[PDB]
Amino acid sequence: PVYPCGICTNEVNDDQDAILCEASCQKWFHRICTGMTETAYGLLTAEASAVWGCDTCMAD
Amino acid sequence: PVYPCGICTNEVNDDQDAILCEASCQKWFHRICTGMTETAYGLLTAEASAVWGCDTCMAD
Ligand SMILES: [Zn+2]
Ligand SMILES: [Zn+2]
Ligand SMILES: [Zn+2]
Ligand SMILES: [Zn+2]
Repeated sequence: PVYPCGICTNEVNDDQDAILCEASCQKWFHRICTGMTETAYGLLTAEASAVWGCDTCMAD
Repeated sequence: PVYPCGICTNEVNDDQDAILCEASCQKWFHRICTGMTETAYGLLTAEASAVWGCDTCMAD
């Protein structure tokens, strides 16, 4: 079970909407599990100079 | 008290779209100077999970 999603623990494939948490942990998340819209997601992933952090890393 | 835009050296004021580099240095940049679009700008300021880094910090 290779890149486990941080929220749901199931594997993240390339043909799923996935984001890396560059804020710290370096875990991937299914976009769906994080609750983030396709509209936020596609834009984040189109701006290279933008980077994201998960709910847990932004909490500390 | 002056905030020079890390690209153009001119002050960043309140009536101007601006963005802080939290990857690293922590200078303010006018949105216009970065060549960042308004939609990316709205996402980045809206979403607290999304942080921005300038070309110099992202570069190295
Ligand atoms: Zn998931
Ligand atoms: Zn994280
Ligand atoms: Zn400027
Ligand atoms: Zn910077």
